[PDB]
Amino acid sequence: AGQEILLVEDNPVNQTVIEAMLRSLGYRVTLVADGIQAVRSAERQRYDAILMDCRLPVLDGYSATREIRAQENGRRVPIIALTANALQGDRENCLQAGMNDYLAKPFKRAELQRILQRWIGSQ
Ligand SMILES: [Ca+2]
Repeated sequence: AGQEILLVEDNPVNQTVIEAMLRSLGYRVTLVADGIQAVRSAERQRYDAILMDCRLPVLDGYSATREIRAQENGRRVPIIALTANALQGDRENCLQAGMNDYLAKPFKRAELQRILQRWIGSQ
């Protein structure tokens, strides 16, 4: 049970931690580890929200997000960027792709809770 979150995160410990935080807030989680599978996973299912890590192994968050936004169900799904480098490049790249919001790493469980409730708490 719970709204379905697509988590796009390549680092193993962040996968562990963020998937656990999401499940601790009642969410279902689908984990992908790069931009390309994020694009596929978003075109094959309607998520309630997508958490897009900015820096990924092969296809980064900017390009992945532009691809999802060009899908007819992807035009409108909330996409929240995860950034460790807002002022070291991500505001000049990832964050311009058509995000609803962003979360700065390292982030608290409460901060994750508050950004998701903002975007999908009313629906
Ligand atoms: Ca990363």
